[PDB]
Amino acid sequence: GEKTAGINVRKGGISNILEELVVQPLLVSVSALTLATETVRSILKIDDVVNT
Amino acid sequence: RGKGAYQDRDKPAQIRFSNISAAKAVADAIRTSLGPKGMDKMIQDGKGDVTITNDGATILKQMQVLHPAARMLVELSKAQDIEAGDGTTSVVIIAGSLLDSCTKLLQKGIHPTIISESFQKALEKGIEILTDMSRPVELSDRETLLNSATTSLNSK
Amino acid sequence: NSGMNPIQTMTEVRARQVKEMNPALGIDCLHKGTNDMKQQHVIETLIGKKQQISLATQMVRMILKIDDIRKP
Amino acid sequence: ASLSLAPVNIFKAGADEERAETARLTSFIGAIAIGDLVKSTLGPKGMDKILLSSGRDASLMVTNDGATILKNIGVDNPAAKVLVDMSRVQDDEVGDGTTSVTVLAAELLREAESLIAKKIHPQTIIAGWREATKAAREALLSSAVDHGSDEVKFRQDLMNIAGTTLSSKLLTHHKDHFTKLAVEAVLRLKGSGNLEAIHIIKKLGGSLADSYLDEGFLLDKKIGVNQPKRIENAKILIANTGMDTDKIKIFGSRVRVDSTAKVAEIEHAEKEKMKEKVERILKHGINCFINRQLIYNYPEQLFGAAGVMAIEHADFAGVERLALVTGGEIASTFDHPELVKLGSCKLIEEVMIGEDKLIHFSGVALGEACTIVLRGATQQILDEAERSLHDALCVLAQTVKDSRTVYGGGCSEMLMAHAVTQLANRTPGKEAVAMESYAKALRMLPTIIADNAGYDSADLVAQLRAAHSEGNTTAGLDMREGTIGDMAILGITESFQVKRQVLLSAAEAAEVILRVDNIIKAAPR
Amino acid sequence: ASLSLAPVNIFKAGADEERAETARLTSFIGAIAIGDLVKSTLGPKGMDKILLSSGRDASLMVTNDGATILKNIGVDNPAAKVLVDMSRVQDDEVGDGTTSVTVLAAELLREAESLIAKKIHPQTIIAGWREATKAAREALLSSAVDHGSDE
Amino acid sequence: PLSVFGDRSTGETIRSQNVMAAASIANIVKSSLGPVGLDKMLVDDIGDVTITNDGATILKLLEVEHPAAKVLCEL
Amino acid sequence: LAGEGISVNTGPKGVINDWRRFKQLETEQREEQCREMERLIKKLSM
Ligand SMILES: Nc1ncnc2c1ncn2[C@@H]1O[C@H](COP(=O)(O)OP(=O)(O)O)[C@@H](O)[C@H]1O
Ligand SMILES: Nc1ncnc2c1ncn2[C@@H]1O[C@H](COP(=O)(O)OP(=O)(O)O)[C@@H](O)[C@H]1O
Ligand SMILES: [Mg+2]
Ligand SMILES: [Mg+2]
Repeated sequence: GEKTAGINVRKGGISNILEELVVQPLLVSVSALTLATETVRSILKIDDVVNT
Repeated sequence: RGKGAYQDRDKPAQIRFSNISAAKAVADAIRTSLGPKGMDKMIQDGKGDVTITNDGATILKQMQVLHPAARMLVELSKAQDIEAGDGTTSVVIIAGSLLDSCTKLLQKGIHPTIISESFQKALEKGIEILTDMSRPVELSDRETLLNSATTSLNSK
Repeated sequence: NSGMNPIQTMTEVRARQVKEMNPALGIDCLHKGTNDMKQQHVIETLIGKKQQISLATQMVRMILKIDDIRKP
Repeated sequence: ASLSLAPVNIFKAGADEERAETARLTSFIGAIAIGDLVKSTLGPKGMDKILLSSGRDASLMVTNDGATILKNIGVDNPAAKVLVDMSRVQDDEVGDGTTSVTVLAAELLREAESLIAKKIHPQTIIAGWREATKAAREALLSSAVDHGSDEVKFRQDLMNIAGTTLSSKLLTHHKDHFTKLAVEAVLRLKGSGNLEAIHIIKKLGGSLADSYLDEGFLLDKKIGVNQPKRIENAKILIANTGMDTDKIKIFGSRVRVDSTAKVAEIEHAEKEKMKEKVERILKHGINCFINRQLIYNYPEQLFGAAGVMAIEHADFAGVERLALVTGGEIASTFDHPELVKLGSCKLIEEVMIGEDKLIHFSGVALGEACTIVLRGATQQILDEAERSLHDALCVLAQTVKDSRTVYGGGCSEMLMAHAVTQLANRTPGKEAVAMESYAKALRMLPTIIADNAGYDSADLVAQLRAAHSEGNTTAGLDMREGTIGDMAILGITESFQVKRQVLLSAAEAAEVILRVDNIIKAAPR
Repeated sequence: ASLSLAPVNIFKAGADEERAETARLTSFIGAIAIGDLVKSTLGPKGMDKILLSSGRDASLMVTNDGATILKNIGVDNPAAKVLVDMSRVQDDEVGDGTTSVTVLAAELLREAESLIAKKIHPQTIIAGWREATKAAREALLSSAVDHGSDE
Repeated sequence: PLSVFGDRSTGETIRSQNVMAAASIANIVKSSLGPVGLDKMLVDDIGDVTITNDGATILKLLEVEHPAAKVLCEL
Repeated sequence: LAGEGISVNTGPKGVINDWRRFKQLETEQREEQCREMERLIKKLSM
């Protein structure tokens, strides 16, 4: 149930990171996920390579 | 339903495997430049110019990759830089990992169209999960802004 | 090789093997209408399978242990 | 004897020729190769191609459009050149059907190769193909249905056609949203056929579903230094004057005086002339001024002092689109303000798209000009989305011009094949065999459509043929599951113009290629 | 991933491999070329061929026999080699039929190419051909007539 | 798999190479430190001669290829 | 000896590395020869 459990490098282990002040905006993870999924979907719809 | 439709070509499978291998190679290349413990890469172009950088978009665009899938990954990093501004390495790593999974998915005998729709469903569910996990913030809170900036600079 | 869907057929055969105690359920390559290999009389030597597994494991270990190449 | 195989040689060095069998072999090989390459990109389940350029730039292109695929390939086979030019002309005439016409021509030429191998003179094949083309064209014309009179039915038909066109392309993921977008964009033209009035702006970043049709208009130009960045109830004057060191057009004129004071006086006179021109422009009572050409610093500050926006360097397309969307008149003289119509819009402001700033026109008066913002994850995705949207807009504009529609999903092809077979069943001679081959290619088209999806194409095509023979004239391929269904109910429709053009162009190219029995090549440069 | 279409190079200089579609294309092309070459010398109205040796001897030999035509040709397509050896073995076993067997094999392989283009697994084609061969052989045996008693 | 037109060095190899370049640059001028140091006489391959002890002059006159060494020179 | 129409595939893409490796040297040789021929034959002949 620890939603904020993350990798702690200062203590070299696992711990809560909100107390380590490690945060990023939502429109970083959301944007990365959306863009990566779109690129993967675009790549999957390819079946041939033609040289001009 | 019996034997089913026979695959005459086997060329689309080779193309898909080559694209996935190129993307996975790009991710493994920019895999060690992630997080506060990541290290910078040094790039020397055709001229004498030298670049030492940790930015994923800069690393990808500085080096000529010559492969189509790698070029879509470079464009992906550029787009992520345009929209969000950071995470340009994480998006490329995620795309490479997704295609690496698609390798085994295709080998299992799944058409690369069910994979796309299932990935869209997973993306929507993950967007819902991330939105649920998020926390509201206001610009009047200087501490959160300072923490975000420090986290951004932690890996440089 | 037989045109069937690999993952679906293998999963179904594995589930059938788990449900009913029968290690002789295989892939109906010839479409004879059954998955039990005793009636289909598909028989392999135990020595052959054991040698296959052993040799594959040893070669995989040997390949995994190599970490440097020094070609001219 | 022949020129090539003669005791004496009649040719320059490097020039040769190919006789009947050899020329036919090369032409058929080239046509079949082109058809096989362009296919597998046909139908809802068709895939895309990667066009990796071998030049210094090494442009990378991922596309599904057959015409673009055939354009950017080094083609040596002359028959392949004929097919490529066919695809280009098909794209020029209508936005869709390039892959369909190319595949149909290739299949026709394959059947022609089989018939020639069966010892049939090509003229007999050509005559049979002409008869079959006439019969198929008559059947397709009889099959066309029109809904132009009914507004709601015509709108539904437009949505169906846009969805059918976008089903094959990369936009099939968001087909619904993109269909609404394209239909609204075409409907905003108010019947005008100028697709240049629709501007497609590609901005990197953001999901493909983030694309939208702007309610007003967007411009990618800048504003003067000391001019307002936001005005309301704008009265826009669109112009095509110089206003940049504007010189009197007497080319032989010059300044020749005996002192520098006279030079200063002439310079002050020039500045006064520019100021008077700006005053004449301002006499129109305007808020925003858009000039096609550049605007220099003196008119810039003159406009800024009057609180007037001065958008400069808007190209011919820019001023034309602004006039279309706002109703203003492109003026080059300002001596009769009462005879110039000023464009009007509710609000002008600057919007922030991606990392770029664009001028936004909102609440436009006319609005007969659209701007579409495309957002994507890669440049290739943006280019392919633009190409697919262009195809959809072209087909929708053609449907607006001519509202006759036919059913897709192979229904039209199977109906044509049934008509051709019925004609051939009552014709004696080898022309019957030629018409049977024509019908076979027409049936091969939906066969390839079904192949691209991994379906049981043979069974589906046999079922379609049986249904069309029975009397079910609207039966077609149901690509959702892999059965046959009613295309009228399922809403797969095409433009009658597109299908007719595909059929006629394929027949024409097959006929002209089949007529060739000798390919003579000059020495390459 | 294919043996040849991989970033890692697994072959010696000059070695190469051809995958499913490419191998089928080359085999069918070679077989059909051999069949078209040997044919037109079949039946009562068949024509002869000129075989010009490119060696020092420069031997000239006109012939109508399919086996001799297929023997003295430089063949590099492996399927063409298969058909050539078929014709040679047919000539060794019986005196005639060298052209007919090659033409029949070429036509069968052309039909196989069409069937593959129709998305039919080659194993299904092989099974159907085995059954058809059994039926045809039985019919041919039933149609045979013997006159070894009356002189 | 990368298909990048160039050479790539990763891990301890590149670190050791950078340290080698820096140590070589240091050893170039290490003999001209302190009062018991001695000067160097540079030749510009056109007959030009420069006798100097200043480190900046020595490092500017020399042409250096490795970039980690260029870092020390511009330092 | 048929099927000349190929349009090839990513095979040449798989060999771009060696292609450019040889092409850079070829271009350098071409540049050297062009700078040599700007005088030779152009003035030696007449
Ligand atoms: N102090 C930290 N402790 C743990 N994780 C961190 C810390 N700082 C950054 N990270 C994580 O490292 C990841 C990589 O970020 P970074 O290396 O800057 O490249 P990018 O921003 O392109 O992903 C981020 O997703 C972030 O969550
Ligand atoms: N949803 C669909 N169901 C059945 N058939 C379709 C559908 N969408 C398109 N098609 C068919 O696919 C064929 C090819 O269309 P497309 O590939 O989009 O453009 P082009 O005509 O240039 O090939 C058309 O003839 C059309 O009849
Ligand atoms: Mg970061
Ligand atoms: Mg289309």
